Amino acid sequence: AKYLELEEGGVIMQAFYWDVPGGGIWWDHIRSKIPEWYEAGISAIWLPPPSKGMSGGYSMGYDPYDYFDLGEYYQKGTVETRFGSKEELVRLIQTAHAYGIKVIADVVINHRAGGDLEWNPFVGDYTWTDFSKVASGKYTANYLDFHPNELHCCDEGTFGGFPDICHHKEWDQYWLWKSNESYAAYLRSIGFDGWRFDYVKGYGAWVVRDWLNWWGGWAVGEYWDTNVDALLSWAYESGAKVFDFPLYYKMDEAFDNNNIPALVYALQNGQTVVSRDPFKAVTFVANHDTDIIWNKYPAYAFILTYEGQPVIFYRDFEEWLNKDKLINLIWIHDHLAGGSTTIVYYDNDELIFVRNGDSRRPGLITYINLSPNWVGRWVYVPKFAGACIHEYTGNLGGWVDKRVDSSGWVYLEAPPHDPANGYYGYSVWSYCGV
Ligand SMILES: [Ca+2]
Ligand SMILES: [Zn+2]
Ligand SMILES: [Zn+2]
Ligand SMILES: [Zn+2]
Ligand SMILES: [Zn+2]
Ligand SMILES: [Zn+2]
Ligand SMILES: [Zn+2]
Repeated sequence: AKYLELEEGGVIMQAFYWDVPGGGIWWDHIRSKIPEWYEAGISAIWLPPPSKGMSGGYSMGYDPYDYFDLGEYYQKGTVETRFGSKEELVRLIQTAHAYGIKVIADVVINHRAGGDLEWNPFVGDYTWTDFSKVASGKYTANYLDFHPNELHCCDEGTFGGFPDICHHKEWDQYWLWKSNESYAAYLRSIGFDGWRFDYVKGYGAWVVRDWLNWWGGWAVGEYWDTNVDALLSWAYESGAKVFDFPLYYKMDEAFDNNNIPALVYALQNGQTVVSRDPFKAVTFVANHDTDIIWNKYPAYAFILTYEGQPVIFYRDFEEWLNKDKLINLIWIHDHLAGGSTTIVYYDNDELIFVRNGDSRRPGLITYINLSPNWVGRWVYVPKFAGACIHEYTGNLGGWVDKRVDSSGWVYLEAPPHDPANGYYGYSVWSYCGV
């Protein structure tokens, strides 16, 4: 990482989206992007499930068939996965590490797919639970490894009618994380540093907790719910972070409907993970499963200058949004956005807050404007009294410096929110000369 490292709360890039171009070109494509992302300040990349899926060439990895086939055996109609070959993935990992960029594996262990029809004694009918033909010959399995079985019928949850893995069985524990021949062992052996656990509401937190006890590494769980209490409960029990879906929805409530107050209220009344425990919050503006925020500039300006650990969605960075503004925000996040937060001003369409700084980052002032006009405000920010502050985004159309005299008062300006015309709706300030 050029600036902050992953464990230091550096910015993360979700290096994919739903239905990325197939043909096994993804691993090499992302690898060609490491140099640029390195210079941009990306500290880690989150890659899609790497194992051969039931849908083979069309698989996004969430319907894993042969865990130990990272695109190396002809199976399910293809040698490479939709993303590429095992060597291409390994090479991608190595290139990332050459630049100090960490790699996060998307771990899909709630369900499995592509098994052969097999008569099931616990259901009284045929189920696709026969995984004895796995080309890798590793972690084979049958109905006993899925619900229902002689242990219990069900667990926390299921998904898309796919065989639901029973992590309580020793065979399954051994093959997934409890041994040096385990899936976790394999992923690590090729260089994966951290983990992103898929659909964790489908099984117990004890699974992630033990996985982590064995391998460690940065970890986040996809616990999709709006109840902060449930998310933090799982976070603490598993030992991992959680995606801040609560913040996600509140940002949409605010930024997409001129309702900044809804976000302020949420942040103040612990209605988001980040406002409760910032060390457990992995923030985002969009992911491959959901993308409801249309006013993404104020959104990115917020997760990249506010507390928490931000994730940049590939499609926003490499397709839909102005890359330079995001790169600029990444720089601001790693150099200025530190410390506690103080809300300075807010109304229906404006939000101004101060980051008081930490030992590495001086702090800053974020001014988000959702209105269609240029705005200005006299704000009291004693944190910057006696200093020269500079607007770091360039969103004001030019180089703007201002003196915050001893008084602590300063007139701050923000551009209109009209991204369709190049006005992004936000300005970020901090001491001049950083
Ligand atoms: Ca389950
Ligand atoms: Zn290839
Ligand atoms: Zn079970
Ligand atoms: Zn999910
Ligand atoms: Zn929206
Ligand atoms: Zn790029
Ligand atoms: Zn206003």
